[PDB]
Amino acid sequence: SIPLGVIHNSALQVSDVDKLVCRDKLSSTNQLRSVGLNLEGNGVATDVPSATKRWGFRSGVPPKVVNYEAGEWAENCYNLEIKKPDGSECLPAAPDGIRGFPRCRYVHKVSGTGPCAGDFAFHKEGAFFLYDRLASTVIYRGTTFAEGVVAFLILPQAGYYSTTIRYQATGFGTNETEYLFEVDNLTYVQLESRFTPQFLLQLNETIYTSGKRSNTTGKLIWKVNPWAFWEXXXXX
Amino acid sequence: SIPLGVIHNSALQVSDVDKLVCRDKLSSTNQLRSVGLNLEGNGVATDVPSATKRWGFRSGVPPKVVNYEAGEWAENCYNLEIKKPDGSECLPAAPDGIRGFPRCRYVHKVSGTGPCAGDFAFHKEGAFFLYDRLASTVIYRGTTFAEGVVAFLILPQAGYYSTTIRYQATGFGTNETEYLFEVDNLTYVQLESRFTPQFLLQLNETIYTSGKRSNTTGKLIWKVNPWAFWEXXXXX
Amino acid sequence: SIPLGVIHNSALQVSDVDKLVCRDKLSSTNQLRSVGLNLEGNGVATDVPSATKRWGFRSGVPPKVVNYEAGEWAENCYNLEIKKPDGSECLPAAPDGIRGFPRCRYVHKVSGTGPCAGDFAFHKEGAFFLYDRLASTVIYRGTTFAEGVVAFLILPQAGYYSTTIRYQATGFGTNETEYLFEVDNLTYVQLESRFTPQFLLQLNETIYTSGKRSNTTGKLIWKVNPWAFWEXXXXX
Amino acid sequence: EAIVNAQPKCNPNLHYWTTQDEGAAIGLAWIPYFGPAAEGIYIEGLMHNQDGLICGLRQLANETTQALQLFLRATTELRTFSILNRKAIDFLLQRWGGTCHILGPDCCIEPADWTKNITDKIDQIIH
Amino acid sequence: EAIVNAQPKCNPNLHYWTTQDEGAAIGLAWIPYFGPAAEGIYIEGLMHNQDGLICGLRQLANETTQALQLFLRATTELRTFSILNRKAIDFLLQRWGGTCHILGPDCCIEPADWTKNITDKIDQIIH
Amino acid sequence: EAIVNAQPKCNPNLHYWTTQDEGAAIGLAWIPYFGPAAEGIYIEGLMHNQDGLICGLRQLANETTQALQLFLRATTELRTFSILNRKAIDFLLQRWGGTCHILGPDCCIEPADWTKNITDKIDQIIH
Ligand SMILES: *[C@@H]1O[C@H](CO)[C@@H](O[C@@H]2O[C@H](CO)[C@@H](O[C@@H]3O[C@H](CO[C@H]4O[C@H](CO)[C@@H](O)[C@H](O)[C@@H]4O[C@@H]4O[C@H](CO)[C@@H](O)[C@H](O)[C@H]4NC(C)=O)[C@@H](O)[C@H](O[C@H]4O[C@H](CO)[C@@H](O)[C@H](O)[C@@H]4O)[C@@H]3O)[C@H](O)[C@H]2NC(C)=O)[C@H](O)[C@H]1NC(C)=O
Ligand SMILES: *[C@@H]1O[C@H](CO)[C@@H](O[C@@H]2O[C@H](CO)[C@@H](O[C@@H]3O[C@H](CO[C@H]4O[C@H](CO)[C@@H](O)[C@H](O)[C@@H]4O[C@@H]4O[C@H](CO)[C@@H](O)[C@H](O)[C@H]4NC(C)=O)[C@@H](O)[C@H](O[C@H]4O[C@H](CO)[C@@H](O)[C@H](O)[C@@H]4O)[C@@H]3O)[C@H](O)[C@H]2NC(C)=O)[C@H](O)[C@H]1NC(C)=O
Ligand SMILES: *[C@@H]1O[C@H](CO)[C@@H](O[C@@H]2O[C@H](CO)[C@@H](O[C@@H]3O[C@H](CO[C@H]4O[C@H](CO)[C@@H](O)[C@H](O)[C@@H]4O[C@@H]4O[C@H](CO)[C@@H](O)[C@H](O)[C@H]4NC(C)=O)[C@@H](O)[C@H](O[C@H]4O[C@H](CO)[C@@H](O)[C@H](O)[C@@H]4O)[C@@H]3O)[C@H](O)[C@H]2NC(C)=O)[C@H](O)[C@H]1NC(C)=O
Ligand SMILES: CC1(C)CN(C(=O)[C@@]23C[C@@H]4C[C@@](c5ccccc5)(C[C@H](C2)/C4=C\Cc2ccccc2)C3)CC[C@H]1N
Ligand SMILES: CC1(C)CN(C(=O)[C@@]23C[C@@H]4C[C@@](c5ccccc5)(C[C@H](C2)/C4=C\Cc2ccccc2)C3)CC[C@H]1N
Ligand SMILES: CC1(C)CN(C(=O)[C@@]23C[C@@H]4C[C@@](c5ccccc5)(C[C@H](C2)/C4=C\Cc2ccccc2)C3)CC[C@H]1N
Ligand SMILES: *[C@@H]1O[C@H](CO)[C@@H](O)[C@H](O)[C@H]1NC(C)=O
Ligand SMILES: *[C@@H]1O[C@H](CO)[C@@H](O)[C@H](O)[C@H]1NC(C)=O
Ligand SMILES: *[C@@H]1O[C@H](CO)[C@@H](O)[C@H](O)[C@H]1NC(C)=O
Ligand SMILES: *[C@@H]1O[C@H](CO)[C@@H](O)[C@H](O)[C@H]1NC(C)=O
Ligand SMILES: *[C@@H]1O[C@H](CO)[C@@H](O)[C@H](O)[C@H]1NC(C)=O
Ligand SMILES: *[C@@H]1O[C@H](CO)[C@@H](O)[C@H](O)[C@H]1NC(C)=O
Ligand SMILES: *[C@@H]1O[C@H](CO)[C@@H](O)[C@H](O)[C@H]1NC(C)=O
Ligand SMILES: *[C@@H]1O[C@H](CO)[C@@H](O)[C@H](O)[C@H]1NC(C)=O
Ligand SMILES: *[C@@H]1O[C@H](CO)[C@@H](O)[C@H](O)[C@H]1NC(C)=O
Ligand SMILES: *[C@@H]1O[C@H](CO)[C@@H](O)[C@H](O)[C@H]1NC(C)=O
Ligand SMILES: *[C@@H]1O[C@H](CO)[C@@H](O)[C@H](O)[C@H]1NC(C)=O
Ligand SMILES: *[C@@H]1O[C@H](CO)[C@@H](O)[C@H](O)[C@H]1NC(C)=O
Repeated sequence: SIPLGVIHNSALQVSDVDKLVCRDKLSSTNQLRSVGLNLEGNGVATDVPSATKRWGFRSGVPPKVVNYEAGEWAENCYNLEIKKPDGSECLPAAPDGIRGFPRCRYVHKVSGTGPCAGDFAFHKEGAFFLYDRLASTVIYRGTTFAEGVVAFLILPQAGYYSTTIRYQATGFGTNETEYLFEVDNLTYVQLESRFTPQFLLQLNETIYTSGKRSNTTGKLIWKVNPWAFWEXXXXX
Repeated sequence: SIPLGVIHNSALQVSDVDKLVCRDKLSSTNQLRSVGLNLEGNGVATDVPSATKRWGFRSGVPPKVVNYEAGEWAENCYNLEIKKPDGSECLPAAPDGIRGFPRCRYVHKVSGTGPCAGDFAFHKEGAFFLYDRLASTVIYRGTTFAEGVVAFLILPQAGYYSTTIRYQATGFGTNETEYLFEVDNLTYVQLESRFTPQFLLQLNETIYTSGKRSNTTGKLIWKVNPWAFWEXXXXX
Repeated sequence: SIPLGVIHNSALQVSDVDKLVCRDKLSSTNQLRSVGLNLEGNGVATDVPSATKRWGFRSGVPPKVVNYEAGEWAENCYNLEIKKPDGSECLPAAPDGIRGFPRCRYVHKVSGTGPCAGDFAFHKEGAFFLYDRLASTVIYRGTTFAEGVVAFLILPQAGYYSTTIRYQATGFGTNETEYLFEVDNLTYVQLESRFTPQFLLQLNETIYTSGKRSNTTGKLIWKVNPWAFWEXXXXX
Repeated sequence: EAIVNAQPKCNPNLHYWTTQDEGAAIGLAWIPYFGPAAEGIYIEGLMHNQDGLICGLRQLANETTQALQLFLRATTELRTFSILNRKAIDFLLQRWGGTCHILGPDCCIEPADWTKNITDKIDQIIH
Repeated sequence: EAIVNAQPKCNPNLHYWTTQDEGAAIGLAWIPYFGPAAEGIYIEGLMHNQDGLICGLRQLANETTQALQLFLRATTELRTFSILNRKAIDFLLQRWGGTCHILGPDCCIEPADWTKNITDKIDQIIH
Repeated sequence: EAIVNAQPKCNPNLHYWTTQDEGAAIGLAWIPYFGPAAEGIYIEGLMHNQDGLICGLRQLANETTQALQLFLRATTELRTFSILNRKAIDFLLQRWGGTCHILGPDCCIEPADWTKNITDKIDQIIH
C-alpha cells in the first residue's frame, strides 16, 4: 500500500506491488530513502493568515510520528505559542528528541490566543508537520516546523541564514483570526495576507529608522494602504 | 523458540524450526499476524472474586509490553482503581499510547483498597493484560483490560454495546478480599462469585424500581439468599 | 560502515562489505551478537582520579543509546552523584528501563560538586557508558556504569560479590579536582591515584579497628605517606 | 508439532476486531483531522471452527506464552514491535542464509521447468 | 504506475539537507564530546529537474500521504522507524519467499552463463 | 581486514554475562510474577584467548566505535535496537538483492549436485 518511488525509463514511477521486476536490484538498505518535501514547493500560500487556516484542533485522535532522512530547505517555517484566553497552553511541549526543522529562511513565530477546541492541532489537508527528521501529525508548542509530505525511494544502484518574524494573534484557529506583525513590544502593523517576509522586514527597518515606533507606554498599531518565492493609524 | 502457527493438512500446527518446508510460501510480511486470545474462551471463571485472585503484586521485575494486531471481543474486562489504606496509588498510570481493550461487553470497574505488597501487579499464571493492541505483563491504573494470551501466525497465501459494572473492594489482592456491588453511592450488594453480569444488572434495576435504595445519608448493604457465557439486610 | 566481526582462518577479522563470501552461512539472527567490552581490559587506569578525567560536560549534543546483549564482568564501575555548588543536579535521572551495569566487583560511588559546564557528561575518548545491556553516550545520575565499547559479531554456525567504595569530590570535572575516600560520615582519607580498591578497603578496616575514626562532631581527614588487575593529619 | 487443545473449555467461534489494512478510505476520511477517533478505527469479523482452527488457535496462544515471556524477560526494549519482522528475516535466512545446493533438501530452487528446456534442447541436438 | 504532477506549481530545483552516511570524520570529530552540535550535523546538496525527477518526487510525496496516514492510524507505535526495513524485507520475500522455479517469471535466477557451460560440455562429449 | 590489537594491554580471558536464550525454565519460573528479579536473569561464562579471539575482540570493539558513534549521531531514534536485524537484511540483499547469475561470483547457488544429475542422465541417453 505505501508507495515506493523507482526510476524506470528515465522517469520516476510508483513501484507495482503486484509486478516483479527482476532487473531492479536492491543491494543494501542504503539504497532506500525516506524523504520530506515541502508544501511550499507545490505553490501553496505561505503567509501566516493563509497557512494557519490549514491547521485545526481535534480530540480523540492519538498523534503519530514517522521518521524521514532528508529534507528540503524551507523558505517558510512556523513556530507557535498559542494559549486559551484563560492562560492554559493549547499545544503540547515537544517530546524528547523532536527538534525544530533545521533549514528555514524565515521562521514565523506566532504568539497569541484562540479557543483551541481540541486536544491536538492537525493539518486539515492531511499533510505532516516536518520537524528535524521526524514528521508528526500534530503541532508541538514553540517548535519550528515546515508543512510537508513524505516519500519513499529506492535509489539506483550506481551558507545558512534564518530570520525570525514575530506575530501576535487573537482568535487563532477560527474563521475570524486577527494578526499583528510585531515591530517591538509596543509597535505593531496590521497583518494582511499579501505581505511577504521581505516586505515585513523592510517595513520593520523603515519604522525603526523613521521614528515610527511607540514613544508612549501604550500600544501603537499601524495600517498600510499599498508568483512563487523561487521565481490604529495609517502610512504609505 | 517463539512458536509460529501454520496450517498443514487442514489443521493448525506449530512450525518446526529445525525442519524446512520449501512448500510454505511467505510472500510478504502481511502474511504474518500477531493475535490475542481471551482467557475467557478457555473457560476460566470471570467473576470479579475469581478473576482478581489470578493477579498479584511483585517487585524487582521490570514490566514488558508486546504488540498484537487483532483481538477477540470480550464478554468480561476489568478496570482497577486500587489504593493503599493511606491513599497512595497501587497501580501506575497508563503509559502514553496504551488505551483500554476496545471490545468489552461488561467492564468490571473495581475501586477500593489493599496492601499492594509489590511495585507492579502481574498475572499469576503468566498470562497478559490485553489492552488496545498492546499486551502488558502488568496492570495499569484505571485502564480497561482483558486477560489473554498472544499467538503468532503465518497465514495461507490465498453493533457494539458496553456496560460498566462498579464494585468496591477491601483487602484487595489478599486471601480475605471483600467485594460489594455498587447500586448507587450509598446502596451496595454483598458480592458472591456465582453472580453473573446479567444478574447484577437485573438486581440493580429491581432495587431501583422497588425503592430498596438508601434514603438515609448512610450506607445500605444488601445480602441475597438465592456453563460458559457463549453456551446489612437480606432479600429474595 | 559499522564493522562486523567474523572468524576466518582461525582468526577474528572485520567483514569486507565490498567482498561476498558465499561460504559464510547466516542461518538465523541468533548467529548475530552485539557485545560490550570493558575499557579496563585494555589497560586503562581505573582509579577514580584517572577515570573521571576521561569524562566531560558538553551542551548541544543529544544523548544516544544503543543496546548490546552480552557484557564483561567488571572490576571497576562508577556511580556518580554530582551537584553544582548551588545544589542543582548535574546529571539526569536514569531514563525508564536503564539499570546499572550488572557485574561490578567495586562500585566507586562518587558524591560531590563541580561546575558542570554542560548539559550532559560524555566520554572524552568516544567510549560508551555501559549500563544493563544499554550503552549510552552520557552518564546518568546515581546509576552504575562501566566504561566500554561495543562490537558486533556473526558467530560460527556450529559467585557474584560487589563492594561499594564511597568518595567525596570537589571541583569535579575540572583540572583541579579533590577526592576524599570516605571511612564514615566524619572520617576521610586524602585520595591518591595509586590507591587500589583493595588498599582502600584495608585502609578502612584498619582505621575502624585502631580507633582512628573521628570521635568529635567535626570532620577528620587523614593523609598517607607510603600491573593490571588480572595479572588533616598523617599515618604510616 | 501438532496442537492439542487441553483447556477446560473452547469457545468454538471467534468474534474478532482488528484494523483494516490498508483502508483506501472514502473521500477525506484518511485525513487524521477528519477521520475516526481511536474508538472508530476497528473492523470486525466472525470465524467458525472449520478444521478445528479456533480451538487450535486458543491452545497455540496458551503454549506460546512461556517462550514469549522468556523473550520479554531478556529484552531491554520497553515495547516490542519487531517479532514478526524478525521471524520474516529468520524465514529468509533459513532458506537463503547460505549457498543453495540445487536438488539439496535445504535449497528451495525448483529446476524442473528448466530441466525440460535442456532435455528438449538435447533431443533436438541428437536428432 | 506513472507519476502525473497535478500541483498548482512545481519548484523544479531541490535544495536539500540530510546527514552524511557514513562520515569518516577528520581527527576526533566523531567523538560526541568534541563533535558538532545538533545544528551542525547536516550536509546539503542541490538537484535539478533532470528527467522530471523533482516535480515527479513532489507528486509522489503528495500521493504517498493517504496510504502513509492510514498506516500510522493503525500502528500503536508512537514513532515509526521501521518502514524502510520492512520494505526491504518485503522486497526479498517477493522474490525468495517461495520456491524459485527457474525460467519462471517470479524467479530471479539467471541460468544463462551456466547453460553455455553445459552446452560447451555437451558439444565436447559429442565430438 | 585483519584485526591488529594495538592496546597498551589485553586481558586474555573473557568472564562474561548475558541472558539465556531461550530458557526452557523449570516449572513456573518463566512466569514474571514468580521468576527472577532483574538481578537474577543472567548467565555467565568464561572464554580464553584461543585463536587470539579475545584480544582480537577487544580491538574490534575499539575500532567499531567511530562508525557506531557516527551512526548514532545521524539517527533520531533515542534507543537503537535494530542494528543486527538491519545487518541480517543487508546480508540477504548482498546475495539475493538482484538476479542470481549461476556460476557468477556474486551468486551463491551451487549447481554441482545437479550437474552430476544431468550428466548421468546424458551418459545414459548416449549409451
Ligand atoms: C496533494 O495535492 C493536491 C493538489 O494540490 C492537494 O489538493 C488540495 O486538497 C484540499 C482538500 O484537502 C483542497 O482544499 C479545498 O479547497 C476548496 C476550494 O479551493 C479551490 O480554490 C482555491 C481558491 O481559494 C484554490 O486555492 C485551490 O487550488 C482550489 O482549486 C480548485 O478547487 C475546485 C474545487 O472546489 C476544483 O473544481 C478546481 O478544479 C480547482 N482548481 C484547479 C485544480 O486548478 C475549498 O472549498 C475546500 O473547503 C471545503 O472543504 C474543506 C474540507 O476539505 C473544509 O475545511 C472547508 O470548510 C470547506 O467545507 C477545501 O479547502 C485544495 O483545494 C486542493 N488543492 C488543489 C490544487 O486541488 C492535496 O491536499 C495534497 N495532499 C496533501 C496531503 O497535501
Ligand atoms: C495454559 O493452559 C493451562 C490449562 O488450562 C493453564 O493451566 C493452569 O495453570 C495454573 C498454574 O499456573 C493452575 O493453577 C493451579 O490450580 C491448582 C488447583 O486447580 C485445579 O482445580 C481447580 C478447582 O478450583 C480448577 O479450577 C483447575 O482447573 C485445576 O484443575 C486440576 O488441577 C490438578 C492439579 O492440582 C490436576 O491434577 C487436575 O488434573 C486438574 N483437572 C483437570 C486438568 O481437569 C492450585 O492448587 C494451584 O495453586 C497453588 O499453586 C499456585 C502457583 O502455581 C499458588 O498461587 C497457590 O497459592 C497454590 O500454592 C494453581 O492455582 C490451573 O489449575 C491450570 N488450569 C488447568 C485447567 O490445568 C495455564 O495457566 C495456561 N497458561 C496461561 C499462560 O494462561
Ligand atoms: C581505541 O584504542 C586506542 C589505543 O588504546 C585509544 O587511544 C587513546 O586515544 C586518546 C584520544 O582520544 C588518547 O588520549 C590522549 O593522550 C595524550 C598523551 O597520552 C599518552 O601518554 C599517556 C601518559 O600519561 C599514556 O597514558 C597514553 O597511552 C598515551 O600514549 C602515547 O601517546 C603519544 C601521543 O601523545 C604517542 O606518540 C605514543 O606513541 C603513545 N604511546 C604508545 C602508543 O605506546 C594526551 O596528550 C591527549 O590530551 C590532549 O588531547 C585531548 C583530546 O584528544 C585533550 O582532552 C587534552 O586536554 C590534550 O589537549 C589525549 O588525552 C590516548 O593516549 C590513546 N591511548 C593510546 C594507548 O594510544 C582510543 O581512545 C580507543 N578508542 C575508544 C573509543 O576507546
Ligand atoms: C548520503 C546521500 C546524500 C544520501 N542520498 C540522499 O539523501 C538523496 C537521495 C535522493 C533524494 C534526495 C532528497 C529528496 C527529497 C527531499 C530531500 C532530499 C536528493 C538526492 C540525495 C536524491 C537523488 C536521486 C533521486 C531519485 C528519485 C527522485 C529524485 C531524486 C536525498 C543520496 C546520495 C548520498 N550521497
Ligand atoms: C486485514 C485482515 C482482517 C487481517 N487478518 C486477520 O487479522 C485475522 C487473521 C487470522 C486470525 C484472526 C484472529 C485470530 C485471533 C484473534 C483475533 C483475530 C482471525 C482471522 C483474520 C484469521 C483467519 C485465519 C486463521 C488461521 C489460523 C488460525 C485461525 C485463523 C485475525 C486476515 C484477513 C484480513 N482481511
Ligand atoms: C546464549 C549464548 C550464551 C549466546 N552467546 C554469546 O553471547 C557469546 C558469543 C561470543 C561473544 C561473547 C561475549 C563477547 C564480548 C563480551 C561478552 C561476551 C562470549 C561468547 C558467548 C562468544 C564466543 C565466540 C566468539 C567469537 C568471536 C570472538 C570472540 C568470541 C558472547 C553464544 C553462546 C550461547 N550459549
Ligand atoms: C465563520 O466565518 C464566516 C463569518 O465570519 C461565516 O461564513 C461562518 O458562519 C462563521 N462561523 C462562525 C461559527 O462564526
Ligand atoms: C519584550 O517582551 C518580551 C515578553 O513579553 C520580553 O521577554 C522582552 O525582554 C521584551 N523586550 C523589551 C526590549 O522589553
Ligand atoms: C527590525 O529592525 C531593527 C533595527 O534595524 C532590528 O534590530 C530588528 O532585529 C528588526 N527585526 C527583524 C524581525 O528583523
Ligand atoms: C514619537 O512618536 C510620534 C508618534 O508615534 C512620532 O510622530 C515621533 O516621530 C516620535 N518621536 C521621534 C523623536 O521620532
Ligand atoms: C489466607 O487464607 C486462609 C485464611 O483465610 C489461610 O489458608 C492462609 O493462611 C491465609 N494467609 C494469611 C497470610 O492470612
Ligand atoms: C458518587 O460518588 C462519586 C465519587 O465518590 C462522584 O463522582 C459522583 O458524582 C457521585 N454521584 C452522586 C449522584 O452523588
Ligand atoms: C441501575 O439502574 C438504574 C435505573 O434503571 C440505571 O440508571 C443505572 O445505570 C443502572 N446501573 C447499571 C450499572 O446498569
Ligand atoms: C426508604 O428506605 C426504606 C429502607 O431502605 C424502604 O423500606 C422504603 O421503601 C424507602 N422509601 C420508599 C419511598 O421506597
Ligand atoms: C588547569 O590545570 C593547570 C593548572 O592546575 C593548567 O595547565 C591549566 O591552565 C588549568 N586551567 C584552568 C582553566 O585553570
Ligand atoms: C551518613 O550520612 C548519610 C547522608 O549524609 C545518611 O544517609 C546516613 O544515615 C549517615 N550515617 C550515619 C551513621 O549517620
Ligand atoms: C569499613 O569497615 C567497617 C568495619 O569493618 C565496615 O562496617 C564497613 O562496611 C567498611 N567499609 C567498606 C567500604 O568496606
Ligand atoms: C579518639 O580520637 C582520637 C583522635 O582521632 C584518637 O587518638 C583516639 O584513639 C580516639 N579514641 C579511642 C578510644 O580510640
